[PDB]
Formats: sequence, C-alpha cells, structure tokens
Amino acid sequence: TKPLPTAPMAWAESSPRELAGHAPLRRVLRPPIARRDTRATRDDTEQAVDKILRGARRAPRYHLTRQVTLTDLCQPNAERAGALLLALRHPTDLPHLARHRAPPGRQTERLAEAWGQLLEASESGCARAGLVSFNFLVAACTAAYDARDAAEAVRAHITTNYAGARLDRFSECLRAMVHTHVFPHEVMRFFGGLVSWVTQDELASVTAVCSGPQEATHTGHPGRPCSAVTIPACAFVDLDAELCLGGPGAAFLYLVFTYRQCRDQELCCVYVVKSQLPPRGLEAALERLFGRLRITTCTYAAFAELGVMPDDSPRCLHRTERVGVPVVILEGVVWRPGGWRAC
Amino acid sequence: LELHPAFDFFAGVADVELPGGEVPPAGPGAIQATWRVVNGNLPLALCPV
Amino acid sequence: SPVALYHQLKTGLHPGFGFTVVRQDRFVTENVLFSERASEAYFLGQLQVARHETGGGVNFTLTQPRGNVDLGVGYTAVAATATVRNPVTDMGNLPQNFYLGRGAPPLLDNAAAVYLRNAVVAGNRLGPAQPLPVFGCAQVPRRAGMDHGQDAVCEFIATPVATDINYFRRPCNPRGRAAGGVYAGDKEGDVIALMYDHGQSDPARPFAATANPWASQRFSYGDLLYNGAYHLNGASPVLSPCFKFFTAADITAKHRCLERLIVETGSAVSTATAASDVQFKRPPGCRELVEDPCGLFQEAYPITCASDPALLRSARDGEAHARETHFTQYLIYDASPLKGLSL
Amino acid sequence: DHGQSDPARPFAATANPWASQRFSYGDLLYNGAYHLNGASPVLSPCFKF
Amino acid sequence: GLFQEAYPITCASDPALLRSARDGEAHARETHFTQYLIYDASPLKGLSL
Amino acid sequence: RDPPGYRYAAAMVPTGSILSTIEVASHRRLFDFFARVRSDENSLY
Amino acid sequence: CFEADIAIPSGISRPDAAALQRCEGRVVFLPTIRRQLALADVAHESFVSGGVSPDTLGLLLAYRRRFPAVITRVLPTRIVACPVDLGLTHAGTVNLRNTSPVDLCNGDPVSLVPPVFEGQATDVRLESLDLTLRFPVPLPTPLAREIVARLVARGIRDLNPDPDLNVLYYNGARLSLVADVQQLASVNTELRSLVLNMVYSITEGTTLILTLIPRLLALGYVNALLQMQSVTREAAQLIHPEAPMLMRRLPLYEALVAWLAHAGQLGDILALAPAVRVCTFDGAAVVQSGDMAPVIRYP
Amino acid sequence: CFEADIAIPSGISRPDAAALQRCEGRVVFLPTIRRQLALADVAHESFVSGGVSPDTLGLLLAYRRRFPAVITRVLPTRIVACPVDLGLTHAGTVNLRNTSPVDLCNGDPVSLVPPVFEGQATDVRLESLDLTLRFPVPLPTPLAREIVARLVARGIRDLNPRTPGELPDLNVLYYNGARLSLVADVQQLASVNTELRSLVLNMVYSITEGTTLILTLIPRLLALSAQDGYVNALLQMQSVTREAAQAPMLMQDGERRLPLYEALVAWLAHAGQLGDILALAPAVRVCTFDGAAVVQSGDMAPVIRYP
Amino acid sequence: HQPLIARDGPHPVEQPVHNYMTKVIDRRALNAAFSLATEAIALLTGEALDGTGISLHRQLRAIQQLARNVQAVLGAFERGTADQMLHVLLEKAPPLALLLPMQRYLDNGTRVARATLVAELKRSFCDTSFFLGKAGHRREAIEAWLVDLTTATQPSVAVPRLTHADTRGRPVDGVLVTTAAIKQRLLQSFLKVEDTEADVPVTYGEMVLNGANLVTALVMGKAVRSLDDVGRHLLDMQEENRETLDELESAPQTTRVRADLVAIGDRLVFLEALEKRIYAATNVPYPLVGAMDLTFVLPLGLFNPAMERFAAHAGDLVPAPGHPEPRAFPPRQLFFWGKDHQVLRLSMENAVGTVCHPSLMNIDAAVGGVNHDPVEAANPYGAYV
Amino acid sequence: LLPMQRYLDNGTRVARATLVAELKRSFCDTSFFLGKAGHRREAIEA
Amino acid sequence: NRETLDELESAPQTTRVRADLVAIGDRLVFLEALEKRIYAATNVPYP
Repeated sequence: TKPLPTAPMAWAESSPRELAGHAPLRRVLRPPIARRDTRATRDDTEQAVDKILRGARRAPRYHLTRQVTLTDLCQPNAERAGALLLALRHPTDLPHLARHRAPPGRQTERLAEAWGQLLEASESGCARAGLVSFNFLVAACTAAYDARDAAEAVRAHITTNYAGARLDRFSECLRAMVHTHVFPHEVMRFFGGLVSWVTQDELASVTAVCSGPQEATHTGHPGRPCSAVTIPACAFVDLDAELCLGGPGAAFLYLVFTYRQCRDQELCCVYVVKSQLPPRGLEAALERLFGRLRITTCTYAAFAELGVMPDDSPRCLHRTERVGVPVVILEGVVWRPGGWRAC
Repeated sequence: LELHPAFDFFAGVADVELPGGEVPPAGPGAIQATWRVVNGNLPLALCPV
Repeated sequence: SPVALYHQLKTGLHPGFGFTVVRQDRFVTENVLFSERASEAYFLGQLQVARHETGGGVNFTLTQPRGNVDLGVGYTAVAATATVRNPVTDMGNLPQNFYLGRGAPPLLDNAAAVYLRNAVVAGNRLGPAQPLPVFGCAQVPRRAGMDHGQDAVCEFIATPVATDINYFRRPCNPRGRAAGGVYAGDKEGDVIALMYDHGQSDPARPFAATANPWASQRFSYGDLLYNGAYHLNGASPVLSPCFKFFTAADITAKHRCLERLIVETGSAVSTATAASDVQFKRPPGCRELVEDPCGLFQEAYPITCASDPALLRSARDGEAHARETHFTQYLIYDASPLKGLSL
Repeated sequence: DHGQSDPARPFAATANPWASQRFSYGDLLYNGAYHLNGASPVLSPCFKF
Repeated sequence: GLFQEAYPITCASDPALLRSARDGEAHARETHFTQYLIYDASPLKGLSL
Repeated sequence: RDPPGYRYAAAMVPTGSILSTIEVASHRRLFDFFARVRSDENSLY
Repeated sequence: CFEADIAIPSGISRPDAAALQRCEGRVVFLPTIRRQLALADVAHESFVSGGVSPDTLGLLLAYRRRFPAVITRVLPTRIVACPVDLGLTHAGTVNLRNTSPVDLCNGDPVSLVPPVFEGQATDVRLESLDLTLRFPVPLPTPLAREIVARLVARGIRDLNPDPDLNVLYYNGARLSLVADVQQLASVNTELRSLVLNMVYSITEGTTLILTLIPRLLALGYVNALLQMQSVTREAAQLIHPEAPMLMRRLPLYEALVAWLAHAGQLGDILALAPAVRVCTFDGAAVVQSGDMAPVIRYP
Repeated sequence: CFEADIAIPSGISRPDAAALQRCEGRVVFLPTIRRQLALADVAHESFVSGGVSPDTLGLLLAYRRRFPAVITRVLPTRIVACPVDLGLTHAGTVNLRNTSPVDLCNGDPVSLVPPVFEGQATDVRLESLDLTLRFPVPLPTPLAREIVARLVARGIRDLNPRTPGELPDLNVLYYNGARLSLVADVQQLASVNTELRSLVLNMVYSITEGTTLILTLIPRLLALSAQDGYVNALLQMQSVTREAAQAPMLMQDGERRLPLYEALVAWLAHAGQLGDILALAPAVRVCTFDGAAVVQSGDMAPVIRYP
Repeated sequence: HQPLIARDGPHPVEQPVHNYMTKVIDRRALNAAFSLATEAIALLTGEALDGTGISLHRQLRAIQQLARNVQAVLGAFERGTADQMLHVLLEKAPPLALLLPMQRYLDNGTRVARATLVAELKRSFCDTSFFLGKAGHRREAIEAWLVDLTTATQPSVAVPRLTHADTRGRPVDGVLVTTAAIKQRLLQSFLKVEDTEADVPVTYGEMVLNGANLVTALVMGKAVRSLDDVGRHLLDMQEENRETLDELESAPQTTRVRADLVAIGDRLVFLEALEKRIYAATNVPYPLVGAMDLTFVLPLGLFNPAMERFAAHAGDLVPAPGHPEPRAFPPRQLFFWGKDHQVLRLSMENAVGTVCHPSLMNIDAAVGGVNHDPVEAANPYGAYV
Repeated sequence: LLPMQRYLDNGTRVARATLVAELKRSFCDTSFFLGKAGHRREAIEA
Repeated sequence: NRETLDELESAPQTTRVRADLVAIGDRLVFLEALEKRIYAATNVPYP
C-alpha cells in the first residue's frame, strides 16, 4: 500500500514511442511533400467474447504442439506434470534399412523378428504409436547401463504406469537395434514436456512443449490437480552434470548417446548432460568422460543440444514420482533444440 | 658463485674443450657449472667435518 | 641426483644438507574499528531499475551509484585485532609436490622419468589424480573426509646444515637475506641491490651476506624454484608459501613509503583461498582482504618446534625450562604474533 | 579405503591395519554384521565403532 | 556416537610412572625406557571423581 | 594527440549559423574532433 | 516476421499470373534482405556465376550463401516472402509446401537443390517476362543427407563401372530415386562436378596423410598413442595403395594446408544444415505430399 | 540478448577511458558467459593457464572452451557485449565490429581467431589498470579455416625442425588481393599436440572398407586431370594425389552393405568437419538489412545466428 | 597552512610552509534484484483473470508477493549502505599495532630514524596484535589499550550538520564498531561506561545542479558545489586571509534512537556491533571477523653449532643402559603441534616431492644468466682438463 | 551449541571441518562446567 | 503485505504464585527444581 521510495515501484507495480510513432506518421495528412506555400451461463459468454476481444486487441517464450497416439507404449496418465516424451518415429518399417549397413554377419533378421513381437501385443490404423516418454527410454537401457535402484526405480515406474511384456519386448528391440547399427537414436528424438494428455480409451492426444520454459505452462499447484510443472531428467544418475570444476555462468544442456560396439554386449546409454562449455568444446570433454571407444568397434557418443539453462540451483533430491524415483530437476531450462552432432 | 647444492659454479676458460691442450690459451674466461657427483663434495664450510 | 636422493631420504640417510620449511597459515581474527566522526563523505546516486526476460521470470535488478572520499588530512579509522577466533588451516604436515606443474625439462631417460615420477606421485595427498591435462588443472585428489581444517602446504628450501639455528630463532626472512622494500635506501635500485648484491651485507644481519647462499642469491637454486618469474610451478593449483619471498619482481613492484604500507597491510588480498580442502592459489575473480604482516616486514615467524619429542615435551610451560639444545638436537620456541595466546 | 589418507591423521592410512580395514581381524570380530557374539548377553564396547 | 572417539584415561604401564601422575601432568613422567604413561584427555578431567 | 569531446547542450543554444552545406567528412582533418553520426548513436545523448 | 516484398515485373500473361498463384508456400532464396527486391534477382537466371547455369554443386553453394524465404502471400504485382533466418528461433510459423515424402511432425526440413529429383519438374517457367524459378525440395535432414550422399555414391559407380542405391524406402512405402530414361543422364551430369570434389577430397585425404606420416616420425607420445589405437586400421590404407599405387615433408605440409581447406568447404556445402523445423498443433502431424505444412525458424 | 556487462574499474582515467570508447564491436572471449562480468574473468590474464600464457594455438583451444561475444557499448563504467554463442537472437542480430584486414560480404559465416596478423595487433594498453586488450579478429570461415590449417601445419614445418633449413611459406595467405602475413612466433608442445592429435585421429576414422573402392579411382582422376579444364583446376599443383599415382581386392562381405555410401557418411562426419574441431565453428553470419552487401574493415557488421 | 618557530644561530631560517592538495572521489554501486514468476505476470497484468473469485484471490496472492519482494530489496539498500560503509572504513585503517609506533615519528620532525622505526613496527606488531585475549585478563592494560585505540586517529573536517552523536546535549565523536562478542566482553568488564542508551541523530544532506552548476555542468563539463555562493563571494572581492564563513544554517530535525554510548578517555564514542541488526539473516559475512595470514618457518636436519652441542647436565635424556644414544646423530625430523594439540613431525623423507623432481638438475638459466658480462679466469688449475 | 551457533547464523567444507574439530574440543572442555570450573565464579556467571 | 492481524483477546485472568525469578544477564527467568514439587513421593525418576 504505497512505498517511501516511489520511483522503484511504478516500474515494479507495472509504447509511448508507438504513440509518438503514429503521431508524426499517421496523424500526418494529404502530404508528405506537402502542397506548396443467463445468470452466470449468459454472463459467461460475453466475457469469453471479452477475452477474444482482448486477445484480438494485441498481437515467444515457447512453441506448443499436440499429437494423437496410443497408450501401448508411453502413457500420459502414469506420467505427470513435468516429463520428457521422446518421439519414436517411422517404426512402420521392420526395418528394411537394418539390412543395409549392419556389417555382416549380424543377422539382420533379428529386428524384424524382435519388433513384430512388440507389435503383436502392443497394425497401422489411424493412431500411430509414437511418443515414448524420455523417462520411458531410460528404463529400456536402464538395466544394461548406469547402475541400480536408480535406473531400476525409473523402469518400475514405466511398467507400473503404462506391462512387463512390452518392457521386455521393447528391451528386446533395444538390444536388437543396438545390435544391427540402427541405434535407439536415429529414432526417438525429443518431443516436449507433457502439458496435457486428454486420453480416451486406447487413444491419447498429448499436448507437450516444443520449446520454451516449462514452469510457465498450465501451472497452478499442478497443471490442473497434478503434482505441478517441472523439467526433471529421469535419472538421478541417468542424467549427468560434467562441471566437475566450474564457475557461475549459463549452462548448456545436451543429449548424449553412447554405445558399446559389442565390447560389452552392445549396450546403449542416453544421458542428459549439463555443462557450461559450448557444443564446440563438448566433444573433447565427452571424450574424456566416456570411454565406449573400447570396441577394438568404431564411432559413438553422438550428442545434440537440448537447450540452454541460465538458472543453476534447482536440482533437488526428490524421490517422489509417478512408485517414487529420485529425479534431478533443473529450473529455468529454455529450449534451443540444436541438431545431432555425434560422429 | 655458490648457488645450487648440486653444482659447482666456477670460472674456467670459454673454449677449452676437454680434454685438450697442455696449458689453456688462457683467454676471456666464463663461468661453468659441473655436477657435484656426491654429497661429500659439498664445501666443508657448508657441511662441516 | 634426484633419483639417488629418493633412496636416501626414503631410507633415512641424511643427505648432506637440510631444508627450511615455510608454510603459510590462515586465521580468523576479531577486530574493532574506531572510525572518527566524519571520516569520509559519501555521495548517494539515483536508483535506475533494469529489467530483462529470463528462464521463468522477469527479474528487475535495482542499482544505485555511490562515491566517497576520506575527509581529513591524516589517519582516521584504525582497526585492531583483538583475539583469534580459530586457525582455519590444519596448521600441519603436508608437503609440496612439484609434479602438479610443469616448469622443468624432464630427465632424458624416459624410463627414469616415469620411475621417479610415480615413486613420488604414488600416494601423495597432493599427488595428481590421473595425468596432467594439457589445458586444465592438476586435479588434486579429493579425500572423502576431513577434520581439522584446510591443509596447509609446506615448502622446503634446501639450506646448508651449517646455518646457525639462531637465524631461525627470530622472525627472519626464509630466503637467507632481507628482501623488503621497507629496508630500502631511497635511491633508484635500492631493492635488488639490497637483496642479491652479495658483495654487500644483509640489512637484518649486517655482519653477513646471507644465511642460505642457495636461496638469497639471484639464479641460485631456491631462486630458480620459488621465484615466480620462472614459473616452475604454475599449472600447479596449490599455493606456494615461498612465492611471496622469492619474487624480486613483486618485491620491487611495491613502493617504500611506510605511510601507505601500513594501511595496505590491514587489507591485503590474500594469495590463498580458505574455500578449498587443500590451500590453493587464489583463483582470479575473488579476493580475501587478509591482514598479512609478512608481506610488509618481509618475514616468517618461528613456531615452537623441536627435533625431539623430549625437547618439545620440555617446552609446555613457558620457555622457562624449555631445553633449547642437547647434543645434536635443538629446540626453537615460538616467536610470532600468536605467542601468549592459547589456541 | 586405505588408498586414501585418514581424515583425522592425514599423513597416514591407519594406525592399526588389523582393525580399520574391511574384512580384517577386529572387523571380523567386532563388526556386528557378522555377529559372532551377539549370541551373548554381555555388551560389546567395540560394536559401536 | 557423534565424534566417533574413545578417550584416554590416565594409565601407565608401570606403577612408578603412575605415581608421577598423582597431582597432575606437569611433572608426570611420560616415558621411562620402554615404559610409558598416558595421561587423561577426557570430558571428566578437572572433575573430582 | 588526444582531443576533448564535442559538447551537447552548448549546442542546444547555437550562437551562430553554418552558412554552407558540405559533405564535411572529407574535411575530417580540418577539425580537432569529428563524429559522424548516421542517424542516432548512444553517445549522442 | 519481417516480410520482404518481391516486385512482379511489368505485364505478365494471365497463365503466368496463375503460375505464381500456385507458388505460395514455396521456398525462395533472396540475395539480400532488403525489403524491396526485384523478381529477376530471385529467379534462377540470377544463379548464373561462371557464365553458365549452376550445377547441383554450384547451387548448393548458393543455397548456403543467400537467404531462403518461404512465400507467404502472392499478390499481383508483389510477392511477399518472409526470410527464414530472421527473428527469434521457434517463431514465425509460416506454411510450407511438402514435395515427395511426408514431413512428419518434426525433423527439420532441409531445402536441397531441385535436380536430385525430377529435374525440370519444378522449373515453373514464366514466358511473358522470360524468367524461371526452381524451388528447392523440402526434405528432412536425415533423409536429405542420406539422399545427397546416396546419389554421389551412385555417381562414383558410374564414373568407372564395368545392390541398388536407388530404392530408399522412407517411412511407409518405397521412395524411388531413379526416374530411369535419360533423367539419370541429366541427374548424373549435374552431380558430375560434386562427385569429383568428393572423389578428390577422399583420394587426396588418404594418400597425402600417409605420405606425410612417413616424413613425420622422422624427427614421443605421438608415436606410441598413434600406432596404439590404429592397430590393424591405419596401416592397411597405406598398404593397398603401395601394392597398386605410388608412395616430402615440404610439399606434404603445403598440400595438407590446401586439402584441409577444400575438405571443410565440402563439409559446409554438404550436411545441408536444416533451415526450419516442423512443429504442428491442431494439425494432421504428418504432412502429405503437396500439402501445406506449418514450419518454424531455427534448426 | 543476454548482454553481459564487463565492468571498467574506477581509476581508469582518460585517456584510457578515451581509448576504450573506440572499442565497441569487438569480442569478449569471456571465460564463461555470465550476465555480469567483472573485468578480470574476461581479461587476458584469465587466459593464463598454470604459470603460462597460451600461444596462438593455445588460445584457439581456450576459445574452444568458454563462450564468445561482441561489444555493443562502452559506458563510463561498463562495456556491454552481446555473446554470439548463446545466439544473437536479435531481430537484426547484434552488431559485430569488423576488426580485420578482411571484409565480410553478405552471408559469410563468421568464426573468430586470436589476433594473428604480423603487421597490426589490436591492443589498447590501458596504463591506469595493468591491462592491455588484444582484440580477437572475426573472419569468414573459409579464411579462418585456412589460417588454422597454416598454424597447425607450421609447427609441423619447424617441428623437425633434417632437410635444408629453408621450408615453404605457410605463414602467408591471400584473401582476394592483399597478401596476409600470419604471425610466426611460438609453438607450444601441448598446444600443437592436441591440434595434431585430433587431426591425426579424425583423418583415420574417415577411412573405411569402401574407401579402398575410391582409391581405385586415382588413375581415373588424373585421366581427367588432363582432358577437362575443370578437374584440372581441382587437382592443386602441389597435389599429393598426383604424386600418389606416380584394386577392388574382392573381399566383398556378402554384397549387400553398400560400402560406397557408408564410406561417404564416415568420411563426411570425421574428415568433413575438421575446421570445426580444429577451430571454433561459425556461430554468426553477416546479414545486412539496409542492403549494403559488404562490411568494410572497421565497420559494424549486422550479424545473424548460425549459417 | 602550517606554523613555524623562530630559532637562533646555526639553524637555517624558517619560512612559512603551505600545503595544497586535492583528493579524487572513489565511486561504486550497490545491486539487488527480485523476480516475478510467469503466473504472477499474468495475474498482475490482468490477463489470467476469470469470471471467478478464485482468480481474484490468485491476483491478491500475486500483488502481495510482489510487495514482499519490492519491500525486501528497498530495505537492502539501507543495509548495503551500512555494509558498504564498513568496507571503506576498514580499507583505510592501519592495524593499531602499526600506528602507535608510526605516530611517534610523524610528530617528531632520517634514514636511521626510518631504520629504527621499522624495528618498532616489527616488534610492536608481534606484541600488541591480538592484545585482547592475549593480555585480556589484565584490566589496566586493556583500558590503556582502548585509550590508544581512540586517541590514535586525528580529527577530520568539521561538519556542523552532523549534529548527531550529541546526547542530552554532549556531542559524540567516533563509532567504535566491534563484534557482538567483543562488544559484550568489553561492556561487561572493562568499560561499562556505557553512559547513555539513547541519543540524537539527524538526516541526509542533499546536493543538486541548478542554475549555474547545471549550465556549466552541461555546457562546460565542470560543476562546483555551491557555485552560486563561491561565485558571488569572488565577485564581491572587488567591492571590498582567515576564512571563517564556512556554513551554518539548517539545524536539521533530529530523533532519539537507542544507542550505546561509552566514554573512553574523554571521548563520546558509540560502542557498536551490527550483526543481529543488519547482517543477521542475510547470509553475508560481518566484516569485523577478519582474517590473517602468517608464514612460519621450520629448520630440518640442520646442525648445532660448535658451542651449542652440550648435554645440559650430564646424564639426562639418557638411553637404557646397553643402548646407543640417538640424541647424538644428526637430526632428521622435526616435531611440532598441529592446530589442536596433536603432535606432528616432518622427516626429510618428506622433502621428496620437492627435491626428487628434475628441477634439482636444471640450471641453464642459472649458468646462462650469471654468464653475462664476461669474467677473468682465475688461475685455471682445477678448471682445466 | 556455542560452537555450532558461531557458524549457523553467521557468515563451506573447510568451515565444516573447523566447526567439527572445535565442536569436539568444547565438548571435552565445557561439559560438566559446574564441578569443573565451579570454584571460579566469573566463569560460571559467564 | 505486512500482516498485522495475529490475535489479542482477553488478558487472561491471572494469579500470583510463589516462583523464584532470576535475572541472568539481561533476561529475567524462572529458576527451578521440580522434585519435592512433583516427582517426590512417586517412584518416577526426575528427568
């Protein structure tokens, strides 16, 4: 109720150039180069007009997208307000390309047989099964990679919140994919943060953030009556921060994929790494940190930039999820997607 | 000229390459350095009897 | 040789010479400030809000310009130190490792270099974790726990065994001769003539040129190590207590007027950090406004130390009945600003 | 870990290698995860440690 | 249970060293040949009991 | 040779009037201080 | 959006004006971001460089040097195209037109040169004003890179010839590469100059280095670490040429300079950095060929 | 724009203040991109590794790590620079001041370089503070990649350092006309090692089984050396390939892999991207709204996000 | 302007000395920020509002959280200004240990006088620093030490406006800012002369460029405080040095505020400790808890002189009967106390990381750098093979 | 307490070490302070 | 914004009891032993 130091609040408690813009320009005449010398239901419709009025009186912190998928894989309800959804595009092919590359002999019939099983339990129809929650993917490579009670905590959540068959079938697919040089990446790109699902029966319409900040979404205590909104990499240890030594500065986010070329059963691990050095410098640090370059066989560690978070203090030791999994939550993420640069 | 524990710094002639000559053509000397092999080669002022 | 010496020292032979151990401690004092009325005139500015978009916020930052002058022709403002809160360093044992930096052309035999290196680097508390990264830090290992405080780093200037033990019974300069610019004569090259001109006498002890000839002289071992002009141990992230002493370049950089030099001792940016587990060399964007008399008087203070457990046992009481010598064993009692305090 | 120092006396790994180490006599005795005793009523002062 | 420690009590390996420790640690004999005395560092020091 | 800066406010109340239009940027070394602003600059205020 | 308004020339035939009306949603490369630009500056007759119409390599050079702008509204006596490079990222959704495969809900379309597919198909000639427009094909980055490498791969077989690269089923179906006929002779003649810069930069990369390795090592950690992880890898390349081909630090180092540059110039041309992404909403999520697709500003 | 304000210290008295004002448009090879930067985390004194100033191949590795930026304004107490790596994300980009003998053109991706021309070094030695500012120089990636190649090889030329002591130039370029003479001064073990280590490492991974199918074509190339005017030009006079000719080997593993295609992809990744790994890749490209199609040396180049 | 004394005979005649000087202002700035969430922006601006009173309430929460943040940062500039004042006062302030020696010489009236000064600084620092808690239990040595503290400074410019510090009429001169623990130790035992617990402050002086200043500011780039006065005091010099005018006008309004006012010697001083007051919950260090660095020195393996090698008394520290006296072999260890009473040691096996590095063998800067300015061979008898 | 509260609200891994080392000193010292220092009565008051 | 509400209702009815007050430092505190008062005839240990 008013301050002592007034100038700081008129700006805080709250243009004239555009007003001055139309003033010289638009107020301007026939010149330039001038000639010489119904109780509440009813009340409820016009104030929606009023909002349509206002939204049409004016006019970026994000881009938003919606898609329709099945609940076979994925599943929005099990998941919550802040979650990683990964797209898993073009699974219609067996695929044919697995036959290409996969230097002989790898038995390229493995994928076609491995995948069909998935298909039998959980055709083409009109709702494709896209959208595997990123949290869900960590579960797939979880036993093989990273550790225990952490990777495992996440996986229990996926089978519990989505069948152990599908988990096992999908795990057989991940094994078969990492086997034949068709990787889990070059599949499963990032989709968003899961704003609101709107499911029916076996169907789901998932809205999720293409990019922009998470916390500013449906918001509320949760979006609707949910836990709330946040961006948390699923792995407490299945996400990592390689700022072993660091300053106070904006920190970039990358999605790192690593592989064992059959060095140790061809495992594949995805980590949401956080560092404060540019993509340009990330390759060297990654090389020092990861040593799947133990094949002899060759390649590995493709990486992409998720976005750039300029806020550094929200990673929380929060066990609760879904079934509780500890998840690191990073506040302030701004999404600048970037492209795959692993080679 | 007493600088490092381990080395003798002394003034010998510049170009006498050893071994050589009979007497050095004693010229404009310059100070050399030569590793003291052992600890008993340290001066008796700095390591008394 | 540095390899011969390894055997002798580790097997307990006395290798003809002896060291002088310089280590820098760091305390937490409690002060009192008496300013004097209108000691300074302070001018206040205007507010000037700024603003900008962020990762989930709006974030107005307020500032205010200010400015000030000391009014008055003399000294106003003294500050006393009246008690030590705690020491802050383990006030201990840990020795220096030159393998954390690279200033030195290695041994020619590469079998000898590796042999000598990891005999030293094997279990050091400082010994490097891994191999020095080209760009980077030497990576001091981090132990799982710590108790008494920060680890003070000790440094060894090899002196002659015959340098009186009486030199060290007083606040004396560790290098063997007085280097201060406090002692200078006011004539252009007063310092660096005062130190290093061993044709003259030692200002502290005029009857001598030095105590240690192997330190005080320019280009003498001792100089070649700890002088920061050669930066033998730059790339080592650990502090050098003796960097202060041998560094003619720095000693000469200061001025000689005591008027100031007493008021820049009250606040002298430290050469260390109290924020690390082992005392490191101050990282560039931060400073410590320590007190540091040893930067002016250009001296080190003796602590109570004996070459015996029995002589040291003797000196718990005053130096009343302290045994100062016994056959070849000696005792040095405390002469230092801490004498008479308890801690 | 006996590869490291000791938080209390950093200059050394242990005072007693026969107690402080994992699976050492004095670890095998007094660690109550093994409970060789623990079938006796009398207190073990060392169980605490 | 917090500090993770045991405290010494005044104890000697010799009766004669222990008699020295009657009256305090000022003139206590800490060692005689292979015999040792350990004096009391413990919260109970300075108390009577 | 470091010159001082141009003065704005001394300028707001001009004493005289320049009677000729020249490109004047090609005359750069007639003057002791020359700043050619293209429209608006920050130092202009 | 920063619209830039391209000025249609003087009177054009009524069938030409209807040709442009159908060009809304097509990608244009505009040489400068000036608000007022001519149509001749955009037309393919403005890609001439060495006195010739550019090949697929000469095009890919230009596509990396000018600014693509999607056509938003075509008006008689204007064309309004909003440059893809300008403004904030993830904003200014402007509709594209899909050509060939699907463009699913993401994947960052690359605009690759037209000849890679039916050559003259998409030339869109305007006879009245005597100019022409070749619109790049909007393909996803994984598929765009697979294709452009797929064709130069087929162009090395053809260079000297005595498993079909040309099938490439993408998503659902089989994408056909070959249009048979002489189109390949037209496709292969335009990739002719891209194939060589590829063949050269390889043959010049392998051999120069091997020749250099011998001069090198003729003077440490270099040696050990090199041969360490190169076991039964690096030496073999040296061996095949020696058996069937020839073997100078001074020409070595000066050729290592000229190669190192030419190499990265091809990595720039190639890799078809994405201009845009697809992020849909209240949309099909798959854009069927020839259908406008929503699109966004930064790869 | 996430402009970062580097703070001038009081006591910097004009003329140095006078000196700093001219500085807008240059780059802060800030150690890290932070909103508020004191002047000492940005200064060249921060580039100093343990005890030692990095050479001019050491800086490239330091500019590899940390985040770079341009100077938008100098105020009495601050230098306001907009980092490029975050992305200019300005509708028109953030002005970059061309500091270089070179000239941008339009669309040229701009990668930065430590100052490297012998004739002119951009340093303002500010007497009041113990500081000098050396200004990194923006440069088209075609030219900045030619330079890095020169610096990488050049240690190589003097590395041996065997044959007669008179080596090739490698210290001199040409951009358009205008001979450009690089600074030849010091080469440091560690700085040249990593640059050599990653060069050697990547040129190996670009060799595959299908690569041998391409090496078959060297005699075929030289057949074109000589009957086309192009392809004649392609092969540089100092071409090892020319000296490399002065084959399938059966061994096809079941015939359905397509090693040609796979060999291209492999080469394109590792060897194709060498300017980028050896040096810092462009993050900006000149764009001029007013339709001025070049940027004179010393002018402000309107710059837009990544090429 | 300084006085002089007439003298006789041998001495050079004394002329009046005048000292003119300028000082340059040092300039800083204080920063504080706050934030508004995204949901808050939407409520504040009226966007997120709805046809429900639950949206009003959310706006009430958002307005109310704003006022929390706005008011917390405004108060931060009144704490910044206290914290800022300490940093400037603590930056000019020599240790008292180095004053009392220094101050004896500055009022005396010179290479030897400097020499004998520095020996007193060394001494009196190593003695009188930490004095409380060193000499603390001695009550008359402490009290004389607070009269040393408060009398070592010299008065400033006389500013009539700082009418504060007066108490029941009597003006205060000095601030004495202690730590809350030291403040309590002093006030309970040594000086409880805490005479007066309330007292009279004032308000902020203000300065503005208006008629001539503003003009000559904007036009000339030079301003002078009160140029409208200074100007006509000069123009009147022609209408017809002892400058007594200064300024005496406002007598600002005052206040009683709760203070702690002690008398040390004859001084009114404000004993003080601002920790609970301002630094309390701020997560900021209180400057008066300071820091000190001390380098120490230990000899290793060094060796007694010829005359210091005696027993002490025959038969003491003597080995068991058939054994060898190790007290008679050159020393190789050193014992000391680690902070907190654990006895420590440093053998010479400890120097291995230093002397066992191949720096022990590098001299090429030493030999090459003492080879400047060529020398004369001595007789080269042992230097020649 | 007295040791732990000159850390908590005042003013970090070294601070935690120097806190603990003195936390276990002042336990040995000041526990049983009456009956230990009980004779000297300015210490009890304090 | 500065919520001052809290509560003030009835100054409780009060009574003088026999207590033992002590000023320790700048504070006024009760000094006490409840043994005779409460734990005295019961077989419960004084805490």
